[PDB]
Amino acid sequence: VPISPIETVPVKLKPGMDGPKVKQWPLTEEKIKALVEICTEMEKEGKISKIGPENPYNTPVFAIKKKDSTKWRKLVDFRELNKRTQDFWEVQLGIPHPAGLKKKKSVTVLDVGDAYFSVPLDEDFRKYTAFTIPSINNETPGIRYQYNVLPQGWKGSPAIFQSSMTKILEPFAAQNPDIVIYQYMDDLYVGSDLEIGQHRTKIEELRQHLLRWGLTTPDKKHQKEPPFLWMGYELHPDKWTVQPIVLPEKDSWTVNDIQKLVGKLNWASQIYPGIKVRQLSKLLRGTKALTEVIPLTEEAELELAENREILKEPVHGVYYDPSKDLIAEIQKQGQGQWTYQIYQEPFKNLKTGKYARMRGAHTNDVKQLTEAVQKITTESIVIWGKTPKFKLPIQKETWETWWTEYWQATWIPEWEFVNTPPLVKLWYQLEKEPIVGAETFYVDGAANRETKLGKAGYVTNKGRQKVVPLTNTTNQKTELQAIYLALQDSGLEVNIVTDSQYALGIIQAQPDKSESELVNQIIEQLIKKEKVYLAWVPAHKGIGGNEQV
Amino acid sequence: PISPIETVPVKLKPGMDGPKVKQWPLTEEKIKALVEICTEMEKEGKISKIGPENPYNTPVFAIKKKDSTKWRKLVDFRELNKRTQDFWEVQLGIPHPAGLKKKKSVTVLDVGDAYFSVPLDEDFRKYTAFTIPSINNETPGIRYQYNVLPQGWKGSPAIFQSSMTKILEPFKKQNPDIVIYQYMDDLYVGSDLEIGQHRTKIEELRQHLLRWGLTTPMGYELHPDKWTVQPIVLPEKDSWTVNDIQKLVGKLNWASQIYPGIKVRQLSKLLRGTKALTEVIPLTEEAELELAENREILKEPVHGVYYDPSKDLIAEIQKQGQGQWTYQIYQEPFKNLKTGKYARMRGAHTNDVKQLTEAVQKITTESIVIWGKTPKFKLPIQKETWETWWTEYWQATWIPEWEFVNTPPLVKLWYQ
Ligand SMILES: N#C/C=C/c1cc(Br)cc(Oc2ccc(Cl)cc2OCCn2ccc(=O)[nH]c2=O)c1
Repeated sequence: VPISPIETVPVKLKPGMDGPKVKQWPLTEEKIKALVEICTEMEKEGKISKIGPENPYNTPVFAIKKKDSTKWRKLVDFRELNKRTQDFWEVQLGIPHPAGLKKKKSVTVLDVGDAYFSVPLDEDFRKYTAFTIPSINNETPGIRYQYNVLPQGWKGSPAIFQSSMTKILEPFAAQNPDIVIYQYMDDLYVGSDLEIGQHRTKIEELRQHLLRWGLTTPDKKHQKEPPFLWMGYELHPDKWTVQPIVLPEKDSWTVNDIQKLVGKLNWASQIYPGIKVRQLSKLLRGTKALTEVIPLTEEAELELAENREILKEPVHGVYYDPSKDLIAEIQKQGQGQWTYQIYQEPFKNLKTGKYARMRGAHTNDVKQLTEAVQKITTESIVIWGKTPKFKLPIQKETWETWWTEYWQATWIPEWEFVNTPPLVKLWYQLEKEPIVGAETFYVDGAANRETKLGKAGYVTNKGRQKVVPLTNTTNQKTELQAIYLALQDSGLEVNIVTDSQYALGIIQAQPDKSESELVNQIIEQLIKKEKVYLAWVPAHKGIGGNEQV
Repeated sequence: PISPIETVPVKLKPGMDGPKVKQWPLTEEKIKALVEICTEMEKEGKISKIGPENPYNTPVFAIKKKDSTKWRKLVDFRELNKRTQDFWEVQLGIPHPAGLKKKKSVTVLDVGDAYFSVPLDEDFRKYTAFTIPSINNETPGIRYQYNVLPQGWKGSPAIFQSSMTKILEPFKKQNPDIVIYQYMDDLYVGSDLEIGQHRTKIEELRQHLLRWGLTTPMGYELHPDKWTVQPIVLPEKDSWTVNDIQKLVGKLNWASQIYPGIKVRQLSKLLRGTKALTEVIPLTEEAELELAENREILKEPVHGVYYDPSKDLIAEIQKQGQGQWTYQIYQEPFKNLKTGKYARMRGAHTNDVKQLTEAVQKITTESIVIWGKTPKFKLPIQKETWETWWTEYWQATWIPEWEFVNTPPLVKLWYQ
């Protein structure tokens, strides 16, 4: 009989809000008896108290039959009360990551039954919890109750129970500092490096302690032999991995299917090196609907194929050893795609992960590498409470010549060069100064913003002039294609001069890759060249210029 | 400790609840530091552990004091400030002296410890709640709320106002030539005295406060009479190419928006015809005349630019390279209240984030001196990067508001 001698947490309603009033007279003459029995058995345990109709409040109560029919369960709808009660501290927004756990010699898992019913509820609040089982009929008043403990489904049950459990544990943790206890919901995960016998002992002591506090634990041993299928994980004594991930096979795919697909793939990516979600996620730009069918692309099909190839052979993670160094390694994959592995040991990976940029049109490799490093820094701080040693496929000359002249401020930790091609490099560098005697193209271009027709053209110093007609183009794409034009018609050394701040914007940032085909072409031309100098002049200011209307 | 009168009643702006801001993840080192610090502050009854019934949270960080090995705890009260202090700005507000920026020297003192003497209004305490985060969500964080006046909350200097005025009163009357302005936890003391003499007066004030029970844990020395809006400089060169004149005309075109008078019309005629970029060009009479128009009109600042206390202060920083940075503080575009530059060393220590942090702190301090308020920054850094590494170099008790700008095209060229 789990009653409690515990300090209650005071609870108030949201200011200006009274208690919930909702009523159900009819039906369910079968289940009403189950409600009678359940409530009588719940009264003897002091969990609920029958109340005189002094004009208190009311909420619905339904008795639902459990499957595999054996016993009945009682469900209450507290949504109204939950709507009117105050706000509490978030119990958990996070989850602990197995890669951060410390390897232990013994791990016991206890689950406390009637967790919420074992914690008393604040007195002044108890009137708001009043629910009333209806009576069959004839206009005979239903039997009124109210909760003496944390009601199930109530807004403040998880937080308050977490607190109560924490305090209940507080003395024991001090009495036995050599073992470690984790709280997750009902579950207590205990572990120790001491003798198996000592372990069994300590566990039993804690069990009887909780039982003295009114918290029941599994009576036959501790049960729960490893694995240990927990929160979508397989926890082995020396190893950790992910519960099996089933990738289906379909003729037609919908938004829901692609979303669950990229979900399972994301969940896989932590322990499985090589996972690529890019094209599949690009298919999710079709978010307009849910059940809408989305035809797969070739790239997406190959992505899912490669993922299937990766998943077919199981691989495992290793636990954390604070007495060992923390290392992180980043390797390049594909278009906008990067992968990393965090490990303390050469063949033993703590975890893996991926990084890709969903926002912005044009970005280079050094930048993406930096961003990956950042993501891993954050992730490692959250998981292990520190920042690892990075080992990167980039020369120091490269990055030094990068973060020096990059307009944005950036910082990266101690990192060691590793040679495992492709190595991140600068495919081209714009000149900071013009080129002597080399042909200087003056470029311009425009478009009618209605007819959507445009022209891109150049006039050089040597006298060369050209105008290329362009259909279905806007004013920006023209002034980019003017730079393109001047690139393809020029020798290995060229001074291009434009009035477009947009084009200068794109070029000066020196992207190695973009999703714009024109910008990709311009990039290819820039790589193929030797010395390119882009220069800017104010539009319509009457310098040498190109005037073609 | 005992309260002279009952705790000062502190309410919240009507229709506004307490800050729910989440706690940033921390490194094990900083967590342990905050755990020692908070254990000690709890031992001193300065703070108290709280229950699940306190939904409010404001973040905590671990930053060092000056150069020392002592870990200090910094609370970001910016949200709680926005909520409770906007009408604690009017009600208890400390007016800003306009003479602090005109004095030849200014020193800053950290008086914040004083706030630990005064108890905090009970009803309000729930709003000061914070959390020390566990590594890897292995445990829920440790939750305290402030029993006394917390540092960084701007309600604290407002409540302690009267007491500070008391303690300062004799020193003030004995020294009529000294300007004293409290912003947050800092005392800003200006004077026209010689440096040594200024330091004498400062040490005097320090010891005075010290024997009144106010502890104040070479130093921070400001010289606001060197502060002025920095002009635009057009290059000085012996031989000029076509490109140099292009950049000249461009920078002049952008600058012509700030100052109307200047015109480049005579400098364009030397670029007449389609020139090669590296073609060397001489300097004619008219173009040089318009350069004489160029340099003398850019050394005298704009008119009609006035500070609006209602509008926020906006600070933009651009990285010019080699440790150098530049900045502009202004309310409305094309109008500039303050303009400047900053130079760190050539390295052997510093990195981008460090230099930017020191820069932001400098600029904020200047703004505190001049307008009595902190500017809102547009930062040339990736959000996650700053949010990770900013606490490292942060030596100050306050924090400014900030956002992150991704797109300067040409401006790095124009402000150098
Ligand atoms: N349901 C279910 C189980 C879920 C569960 C969830 C968490 Br969070 C922790 C946990 O066990 C541990 C508890 C405390 C400590 Cl200090 C380490 C642990 O693992 C250390 C590594 N380890 C993990 C399991 C095992 O058998 N042996 C072992 O050394 C179990």
